Amino acid sequence: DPKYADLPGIARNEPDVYETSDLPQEELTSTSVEHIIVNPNAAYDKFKDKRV
Amino acid sequence: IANQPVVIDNGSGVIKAGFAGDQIPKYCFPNYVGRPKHVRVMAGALEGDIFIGPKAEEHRGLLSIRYPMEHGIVKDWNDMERIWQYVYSKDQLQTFSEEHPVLLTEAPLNPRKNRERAAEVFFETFNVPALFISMQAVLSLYATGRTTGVVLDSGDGVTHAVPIYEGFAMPHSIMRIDIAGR
Ligand SMILES: Nc1ncnc2c1ncn2[C@@H]1O[C@H](COP(=O)(O)OP(=O)(O)O)[C@@H](O)[C@H]1O
Repeated sequence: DPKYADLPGIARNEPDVYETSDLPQEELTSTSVEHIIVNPNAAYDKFKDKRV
Repeated sequence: IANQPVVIDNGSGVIKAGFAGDQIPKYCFPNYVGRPKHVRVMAGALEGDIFIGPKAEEHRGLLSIRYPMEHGIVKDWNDMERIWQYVYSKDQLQTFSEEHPVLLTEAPLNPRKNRERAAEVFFETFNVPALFISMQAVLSLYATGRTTGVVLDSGDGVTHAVPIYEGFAMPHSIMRIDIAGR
């Protein structure tokens, strides 16, 4: 802005930025699989005792 | 000794064991030695690995099973002792040698060496105070109640015709062959 006033070869009424418009897995449930979860803390403390 | 006497049904293919009064041997599992076949890696893999019984029949394809009672004669003596310890264990006897009386059975035409070695076990490793090594054919006569009978066993590595007289066979008229279904 002050430099815009300084030099003569400077145009005015310039919205310098012009942008466009702006607006705003499934097989874990598969029937044939025997999908298992673990809770590793429990089984870990369980098998943890296996001093092998 | 004032305890229930142990009865040892020395079956060639299927060995058995039990006590007095009963009609079926208290604990039954055949005669074999199931050595392992792999190497433990995961914590959960059992140890000792020369397993008998549930683990044997269970993991047949994982245990190199062998047979000590070859020709009706045990060859894995020490291992058979441990199989008796397996019987002595919580599984079958839950007791000691020194506690219960024991009764060993035998086939005809047996070498003395086997009987001697067995006695070494029975009174040195095991320490039974009431024990004797009996026969098997006369025991089948006790079962039948007969007197002058011919007993024909049918095992895996033993076959003998025992012409008995009142439970006392002629120890000469008896024939014995050490081969069967094996
Ligand atoms: N139902 C059956 N049919 C045919 N053979 C059998 C049967 N049951 C057991 N056997 C045979 O009998 C054997 C059992 O050995 P066993 O008779 O205990 O030795 P022993 O004659 O010293 O008692 C097995 O090895 C098997 O081959």
